[PDB]
Amino acid sequence: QAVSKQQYADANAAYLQSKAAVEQARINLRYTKVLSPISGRIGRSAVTEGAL
Amino acid sequence: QAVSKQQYADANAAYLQSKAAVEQARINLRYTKVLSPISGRIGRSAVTEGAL
Repeated sequence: QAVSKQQYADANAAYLQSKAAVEQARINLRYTKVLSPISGRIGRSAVTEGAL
Repeated sequence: QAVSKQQYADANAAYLQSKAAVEQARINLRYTKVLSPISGRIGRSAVTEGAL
């Protein structure tokens, strides 16, 4: 009873939001490493080194 | 659980303080009417109207 159910709610609420954000952050970081969709023969690269 | 035991405590706390104050207020007010302790021949009022 040291704290209202509301407070604990708001708390666990933010906690979930965070846990969410981190997972999304993790995924984007991982993608800074583009990978090969399939096995095959790759050709000319349309994008150049250092392009946007 | 809508509110902490602490809050309800502080609440009921003030409530008691109030109830206390009122009772004391009541008593002082009551004492403003100076009544005679007994019946009989009273004498000179060794105190004049307006005097503290």
